[PDB]
Amino acid sequence: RSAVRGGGRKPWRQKGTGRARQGSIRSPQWRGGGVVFGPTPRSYSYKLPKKVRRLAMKSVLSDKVAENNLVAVEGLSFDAPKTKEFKQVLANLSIDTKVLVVLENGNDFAALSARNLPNVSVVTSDNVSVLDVVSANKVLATQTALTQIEEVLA
Amino acid sequence: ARVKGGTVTRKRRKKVLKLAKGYYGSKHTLFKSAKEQVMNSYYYAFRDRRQKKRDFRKLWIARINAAARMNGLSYSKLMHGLKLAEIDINRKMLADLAVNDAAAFTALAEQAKDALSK
RNA sequence: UUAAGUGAAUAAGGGCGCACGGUGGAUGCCUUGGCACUAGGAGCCGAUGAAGGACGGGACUAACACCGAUAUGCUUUGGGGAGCUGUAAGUAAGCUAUGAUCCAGAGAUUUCCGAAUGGGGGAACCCAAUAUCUUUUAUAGGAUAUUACUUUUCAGUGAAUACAUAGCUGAUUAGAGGUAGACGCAGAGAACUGAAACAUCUUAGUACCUGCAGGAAGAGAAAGAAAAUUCGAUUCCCUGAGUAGCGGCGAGCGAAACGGGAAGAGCCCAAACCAACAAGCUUGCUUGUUGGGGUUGUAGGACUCCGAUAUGGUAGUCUGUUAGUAUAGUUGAAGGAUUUGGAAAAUUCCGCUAAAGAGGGUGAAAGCCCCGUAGACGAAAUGCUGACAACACCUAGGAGGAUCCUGAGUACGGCGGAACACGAGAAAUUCCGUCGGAAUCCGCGGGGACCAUCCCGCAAGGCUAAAUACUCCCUAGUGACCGAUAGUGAACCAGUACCGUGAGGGAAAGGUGAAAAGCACCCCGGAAGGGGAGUGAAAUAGAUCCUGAAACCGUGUGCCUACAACAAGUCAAAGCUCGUUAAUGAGUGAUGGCGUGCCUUUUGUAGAAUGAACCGGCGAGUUACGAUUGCAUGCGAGGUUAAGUCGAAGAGACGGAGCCGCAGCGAAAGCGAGUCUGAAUAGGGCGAAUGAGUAUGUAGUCGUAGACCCGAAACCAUGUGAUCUAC
RNA sequence: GUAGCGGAGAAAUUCCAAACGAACUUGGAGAUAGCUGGUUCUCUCCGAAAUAGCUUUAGGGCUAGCCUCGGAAUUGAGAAU
RNA sequence: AUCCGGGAGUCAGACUGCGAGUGAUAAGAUCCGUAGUCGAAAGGGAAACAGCCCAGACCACCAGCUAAGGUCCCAAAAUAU
RNA sequence: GGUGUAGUGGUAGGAGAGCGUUCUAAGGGCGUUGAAGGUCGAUCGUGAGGACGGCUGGAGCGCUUAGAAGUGAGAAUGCCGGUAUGAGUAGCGAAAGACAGGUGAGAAUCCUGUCCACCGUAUGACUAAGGUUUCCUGGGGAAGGCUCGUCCGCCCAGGGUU
RNA sequence: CUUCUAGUGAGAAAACAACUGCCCGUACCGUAAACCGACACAGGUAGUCGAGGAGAGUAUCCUAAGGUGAGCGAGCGAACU
RNA sequence: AAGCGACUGUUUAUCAAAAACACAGGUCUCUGCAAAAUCGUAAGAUGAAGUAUAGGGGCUGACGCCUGCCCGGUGCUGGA
RNA sequence: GGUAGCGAAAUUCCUUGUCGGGUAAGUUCCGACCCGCACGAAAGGCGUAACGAUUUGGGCACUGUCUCAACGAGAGACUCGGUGAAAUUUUAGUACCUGUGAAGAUGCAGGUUACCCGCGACAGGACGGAAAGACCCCAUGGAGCUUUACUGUAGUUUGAUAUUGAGUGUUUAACCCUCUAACCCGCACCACUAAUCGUGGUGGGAGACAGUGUCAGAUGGGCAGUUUGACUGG
RNA sequence: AGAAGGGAGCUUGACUGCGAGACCUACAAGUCGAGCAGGGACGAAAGUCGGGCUUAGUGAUCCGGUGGUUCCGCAUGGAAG
Repeated sequence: RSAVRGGGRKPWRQKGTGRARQGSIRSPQWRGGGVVFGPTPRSYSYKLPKKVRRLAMKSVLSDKVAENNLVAVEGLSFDAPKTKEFKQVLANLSIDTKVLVVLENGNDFAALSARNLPNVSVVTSDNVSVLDVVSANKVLATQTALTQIEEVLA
Repeated sequence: ARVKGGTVTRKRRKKVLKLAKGYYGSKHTLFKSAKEQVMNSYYYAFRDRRQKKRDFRKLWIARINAAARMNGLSYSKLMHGLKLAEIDINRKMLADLAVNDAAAFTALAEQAKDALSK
């Protein structure tokens, strides 16, 4: 009510005019008036305790393993960043669904080659979230990255 | 995230107005008039489902009295006579006989006359 | 034929159902404009004439945008490569491959008003003085410079009153006003409200007004915080803690230090003393001006004694050398046929591309058509930020303890007020007014009245980056934010039209189509309007133009109605008319039974108690932070991190200061499975005796906030009115 | 020319821009109102009170009494004859 | 029934038997005690009728038996003995 | 699952379980061989409500599971808009006209004439405020004018102040 | 405007001829349909001129110079105002 | 013929025009001039370019005849 | 402890007091009387020519004011053509009597009356329309006013102390004095100078007083903020 | 009327710390109490005595005064409090 650019004057009198008592041109029931209880700027985020974060990470990767949906590979090497060779590699292992590609480190040619494919997501081994693993159908992780994940989840 | 009140109220109100077809004037055309009238009709219909069962019983009873006074009896004596003989016809079938099969009605009236002759 | 009886049909107008129109602008879909933020730049303009305006400039010019008598534009350096002379049609004249138009950097021109500043004034007007130049034979006429006030420096002139100071003339130096409706520091300073009244108190040193700023301000280098074993300038955040306190001890107000972090930085004078100069020439060395020296509590300096005469730094400049960066741009992969359509990006086949599958456009939905995107490249000019060079500044030890220095109407005290969370209180500490008024290192201040002892510091002089606050504005983006009664008051020529003397108040109003192909020609008619014929996929898409709801107004028809007292229906029901989501079918209905609307407030309503003309849209228990209970999950005699750092405005790890629980009793000293009262081991009070918590999510209630929405009469503080009326 | 904590009044509480027991406009401001009005979908289970005490209290409130939901507990504690 | 806990609402009542006060042993009056109905209760009877008499509506039927109150016609049942 | 028995009026108010709207995510779908919206029907469920078919319409929208809310309207002498009733009703704002002839699509109302009537210390002439183009000439008739209009202090184009 | 001196201070009196003389307003209404009253509104609006007969007269009635017929009409000839 | 007010005047713009207000005349009191009184924080002003036959405040209200008793209380003035 | 004057009064309750006058008939009017509920001498007493859009009582003249109404003129109203609102409104196929009922019904019960649709007229009802009663009580609501209600305060006054100095005397420190240099001057003359402002200069007056600052006691509806209970056959 | 009524002797229990259990009751308050311990009065004893035949004779908290105290005391010892 008080933020709308408007009036502080009582528009008519309080009695006599055969009217209904009104207080301002900008009241909630007037056309063009102010809003009662709208949206305000808010936060929306909170934190769960630390043991259940770790329990959810372990549980989601262990579910991936319990159904032969994780696929380990020795290495992913590329002399140039080529999308076509990555697609051939992807069919070499018979992968036909949404896949999370978990890479190690400055393996930059592989991440470049795997971008831009509309079924493929790329994450490094220090930056896996719970929402990345649940949304994909499989995980394609390299041997190096697997030990690096075992080093931080401990 | 704002919610316009688009098409829900018109559907509900048009459902109400369709029940008011055949009413007089502004009682089948304006929503408030029709709303009140339809509520009153609901009340009347519930009341009249129970009053129906009384009306037909009085109708049957008066036709049976009319028929029995032609066979030398009245309604109350003939009902007593039929009970003392162990006959269990409805008042519905009795009236139906009274209008369609006068000979069957006379057979029954004679049985009643012999029962309370004791 | 005569008597007695029974009796349909016929609508001036009305009702119900159905069909088609008109008005009106709801609903759906859509966006040209908004709202809340993030990252980066920038944080002032102005007498060398501002912010904001008035009036003008076009071939035709009412308006808006641009520009200023050089007026829809002029020069110059770069970019770009075929059209162009804005909105804006319409025509007329032209320009451009000798490079237009357009884009970025630097220049030139810039009427009049306004601080407005030669004098005046009712803003955009009027009237001058003095020099130089012009028109005329000449006067009249035209142009250009200069001319306010104050301050602060220097000459001339100068006097009631002689010497000279007031004054006056001239030259020089700076101000002056606006704003970003924000953020900061000061001066002065309410009321409604809460206390269920009201004076102390609260609202609150809040709102309003006035001054001064800066890009940030303010504070800042211990006369400090503490209590043994200490630490070292200021600011900001977490925690301590709703604690210790204050309080008609009521309503209520409410700390700090320790502990954890962001950022870190220190410096310069006065005084003693020593020289150069001038006056008092005490020719004593008293007054002073310049330079040197000297900056502290472990006391430091002067002064005398010897060493050294080197070495560590800066918060400095419009000085050079490069490196980057903001302000234009360049280049940038890969598709055809088929079916349905007016038209494919859709469907079906068969291909290709990706360091590019972000987004927008194209006659419907496109990786491969266009603009782009990932990646690679670029600056003549001007402005910013680094680095390294110069130039400018600043900085030494050891000893002695004879004497000198270390901020005076000051610290402090009485009286009156205020500030500290602290309302005079037992009132320390810090300020203001008034009066009184120290000491000098054998000294002076503080540790919450006061004294003694011990401990920590050295006032009465100056300056200082960062870590923190804010966004009028420019660039690039983001959203389980709005979608034309919403979102800005304003999506559209809006602070406009309109209202008021004035201050001030203040709207309504988006949508043809893919493309104007926007209806040539004919007919009725003064025209408006209409009917053909044509455009078009569609005109019942024809400019009042997408969709086109309801109220309300008509036209046509199947059934009923002129002896009838009706909250308008409901149950029973002949006749007539139809024939459906196909089943115990649909519309109308003579005649018969029964029956006093809806909402609110009430002991109680049909109420002759209250509200509503009708239809459509809008229109009311929400969020933040705390406290408690139930449910749910993870750990379990334990549970859990806050600020902050790296990270995509995210998850996703560090961080153990802190918080709760694990032991109670007592006013406290204190004792402890017990303790307090008590002489008591008596009795009794409260506790123990296996006796579960903690973090987070979710829902129910409560507290502080406008706290479910609407509604006064009033109170206070700036401003606008004597064009009406009174003197 | 005189202006609102004010002016002017041959005095009526009279006038100060059609309103004066204290003008108009903007702000504090979403002032306060133990009072009045309103408060938007559905079905299933249960179901009150209009009393006592105290109240600057009497059309307001607080504690008890009377309703509803979840738990615990020995019983044979409740009721009617 | 009692005990612990979450959430309430109510604090204007009215008439009719019965028994008392105030009143005039007046009031559809007023104030207490005790029972019921209304409040928050539809259906039958009492012409019409909150509170009296009978009786407590989950729903369907063109089946049957009764309550209070009734049986010449309106209007169901005896012109009963 | 069967079968028995018992229950199922309700204001303030407590407790349970659901219907519908908009947006987010994931999955599986539809659409110019016609989405949303609108209109009609004699259809289904215990309720809020859900489908299917015709006509209209021209570009977007369902369903499942979970999440978040500006999430539901009949009432405030509510606010904005549109339209009724009263009703073809009150009124049409002091006063003298009549006829002939013109113009024109069209004339009680415009033009020209003739007679009649009204003011005349004004209803005549000039001027200061105030207004600001209303002044003159040629065209126009959609709105303004309380009827009409060929007319105008109205509308369009040109011109006038020495 | 007119005199009197003080006064920097060639020598100007008046004949004819011919030349020079700036800025702002100026239309139109104005006892009204053009101003103040929301209106083409029975109200308000400073000053000058303002004729004849009969009359003291600017009174009164009728007229001169000049202006005007007023922006809804045609019938009828009831109640009532 | 009688009441009220001597009289001309003024008043509630818009329900009251009067017996109400004013008035010429009466009386009490303050004021020695930088007067008392009033506007204003003050500076500055009115009073007044006045000076007790003048200026402020209260009551009564032409003119005629008149205007009794009380100083306990309260104000005012003087006292010591 | 109320005098002169006046008195049923613009004042007198009882009261239409009593008596005389005026009328055929007079609770009003005029004259008088005194038993003045509750006249009275500058909030003046009692007279009073002239005057008043004042208030009261009586006469003459005149009349449609009335007995008691009639006729006539014009404007609206009424019919036709043009134009074209409003307050109001839950939906309406909207009778009467006696009852019933939130205790005064078009709508409910029992009767009685009544074919359908309009025009010109009248106001009995729709507790008719317009104005959330101005009367009365409440809100621990306001606002204006008063005072010997509470608590403050502007203004006025009185003391101490600073500005503030010097000499004599009189008594128990205080007091009376005298001086001139501060401080004052809305006195005169002079200069800045076009000046009744201002500043300087010289006289004159007055003087440690006054004015001004801090503290203290009085007074203070001039002005301000508030308070002024409940029960109750209103 | 086995006195609680009325006389005579001695005395200070008109005591200190308490208290199982009941009554009343919304709260805060109010009322009765056998018995235990310390130390007593009266009586030879048994015993009775924590005022008066019983039931009225009273007023939360904040704030202040007087006396006691083996409590605290903002660096320490005191003091102020």
